[PDB]
Amino acid sequence: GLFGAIAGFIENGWEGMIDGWYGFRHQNSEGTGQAADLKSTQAAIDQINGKLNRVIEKTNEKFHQIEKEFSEVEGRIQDLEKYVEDTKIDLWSYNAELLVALENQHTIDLTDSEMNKLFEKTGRQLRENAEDMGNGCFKIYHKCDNACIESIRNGTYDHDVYRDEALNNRFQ
Amino acid sequence: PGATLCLGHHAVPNGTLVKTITDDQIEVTNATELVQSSSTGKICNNPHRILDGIDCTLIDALLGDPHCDVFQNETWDLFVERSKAFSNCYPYDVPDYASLRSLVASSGTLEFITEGFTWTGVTQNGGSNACKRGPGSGFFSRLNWLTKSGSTYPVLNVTMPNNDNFDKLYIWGVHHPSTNQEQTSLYVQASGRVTVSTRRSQQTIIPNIGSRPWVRQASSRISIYWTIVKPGDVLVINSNGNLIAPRGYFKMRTGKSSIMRSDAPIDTCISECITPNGSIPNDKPFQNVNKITYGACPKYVKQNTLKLATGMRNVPEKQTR
Ligand SMILES: *[C@@H]1O[C@H](CO)[C@@H](O[C@@H]2O[C@H](CO)[C@@H](O[C@@H]3O[C@H](CO)[C@@H](O)[C@H](O)[C@@H]3O)[C@H](O)[C@H]2NC(C)=O)[C@H](O)[C@H]1NC(C)=O
Ligand SMILES: *[C@@H]1O[C@H](CO)[C@@H](O[C@@H]2O[C@H](CO)[C@@H](O[C@@H]3O[C@H](CO)[C@@H](O)[C@H](O)[C@@H]3O)[C@H](O)[C@H]2NC(C)=O)[C@H](O)[C@H]1NC(C)=O
Ligand SMILES: *[C@@H]1O[C@H](CO)[C@@H](O[C@@H]2O[C@H](CO)[C@@H](O)[C@H](O)[C@H]2NC(C)=O)[C@H](O)[C@H]1NC(C)=O
Ligand SMILES: *[C@@H]1O[C@H](CO)[C@@H](O)[C@H](O)[C@H]1NC(C)=O
Repeated sequence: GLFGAIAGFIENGWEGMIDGWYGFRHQNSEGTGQAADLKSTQAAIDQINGKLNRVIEKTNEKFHQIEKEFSEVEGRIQDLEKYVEDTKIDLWSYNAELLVALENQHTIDLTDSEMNKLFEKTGRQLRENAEDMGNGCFKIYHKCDNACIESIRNGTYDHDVYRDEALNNRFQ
Repeated sequence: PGATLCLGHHAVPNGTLVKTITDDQIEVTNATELVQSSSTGKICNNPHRILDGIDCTLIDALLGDPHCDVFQNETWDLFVERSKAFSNCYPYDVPDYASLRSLVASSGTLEFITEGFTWTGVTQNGGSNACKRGPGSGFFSRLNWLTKSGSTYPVLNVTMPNNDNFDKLYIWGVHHPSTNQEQTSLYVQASGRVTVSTRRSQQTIIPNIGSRPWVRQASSRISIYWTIVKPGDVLVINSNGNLIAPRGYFKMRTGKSSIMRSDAPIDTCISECITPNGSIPNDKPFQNVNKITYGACPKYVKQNTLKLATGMRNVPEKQTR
């Protein structure tokens, strides 16, 4: 995708994450764990539902039309009837092919985008108390107990609290 | 001794292949089908009024072939013609059959109003063993076969004004005898003529005498014609032989009515979209069941499947086997 996260700097996905689309894995002194990010997950899902609902929007209802199968050879009028229908079908078949190609490219790019938004947001939250390892993982340079991890994940992590500690560990 | 926090995304064990701008096949976590490719094989009886033709074409029901008498005054949203249909009356053709079938199908009714035509100096209600009604000879219910009275067939000259506020459809015909003997026996004059007109149009038909292939006991034929008479206009019919006269008019309507050729059985269910293969659901935007449809239908495309991605790129862990 355009943002280089999914199938990019993030090596692969997590089959274990069954309660969300994007999320967090951590290691600290208390062990290791996993949690889904609801907001990113919901942003992707809402966009995908949005496009799905636009695409399946019922828009055509037709009644009496032209005949499209013929039991007799007739020539000119029938040639025209068949050509009109064949023309229509090819144009609609093209529309359908193009639609799915554009939609799917965009769905891949928007999902890649949402991964990237979460990663950049997290990075910003951590300010100077962490470093980007380059594989979607932050090395956090201080004691970050489970209350501290959950603080990062639920948007309450105050970086000032841990800054002196972390700055010291980083420039040694 | 610090901590690691890794950002990631889900994956699934069984992803689906989709098409994009750059890839003809690439794997995502889920997708949904946009092409309806199946039918139940049955035509749902709601919400459209379905009239099963059974043994009858719409034209045979219109003319009043005796085995189609059950269709008198019928109405429909969709008239269904079956491949088993047959004609069993006087052999006939309709120049521009397809147009008459179309305009009647689209009108959605066979409502017929009898009018008091006065046919001075001819015998009415002619019949044939080619078109039995009960045990004896008969004819199309909506047509009146006129022949000589005594030894004469005078010039027929009649009128019917349209003083209603709706259009009238008149169905009439011309008899083509197979021999000169038949021509003169029935109509006296050696050559007939039928002229049917309104203020702005006219149709004149000259009969041709000669054998056509023997069908249901006749080498003769009737050719069927039609004339629409608008409010304030008038019908005139003028003939010195061979007229197959109208008995009245059909009431024309406009609306959503049509006709379809299908052998699918009619069943109790609800479906907006009908194809000759049967009803199909209309939740998907495209379909590959049949280019012939009626109602609120997906659009026909050539593809039998098109997958809309409903999830991210599916990236499983690098496989160790
Ligand atoms: C991933 O997308 C697929 C579509 O390709 C989803 O499958 C569909 O799931 C829905 C909801 O469970 C099914 O609708 C239900 O169908 C049953 C009939 O079996 C009906 O009784 C219910 O009222 C409802 O309409 C649908 O059948 C199913 N379609 C197919 C082709 O499998 C699937 O749910 C999605 N999964 C995830 C995790 O997003
Ligand atoms: C064959 O039958 C038609 C239908 O009745 C006859 O047409 C009618 O002919 C008369 C004249 O012979 C027309 O009368 C004229 O009407 C105008 C307008 O009202 C009036 O101002 C004139 O002084 C005159 O009386 C009549 O309108 C006409 N009607 C129609 C519906 O066409 C026709 O004459 C008959 N032909 C033969 C040879 O018998
Ligand atoms: C619906 O009916 C059509 C038309 O009867 C089917 O297509 C015909 O049958 C096979 C298709 O494999 C071919 O031999 C014919 O050439 C087809 N006819 C036409 C006019 O295309 C079609 O397969 C049916 N579809 C379903 C889902 O039942
Ligand atoms: C058909 O309808 C007309 C009026 O709409 C009526 O006069 C006629 O008798 C009806 N005939 C039958 C057979 O239902």
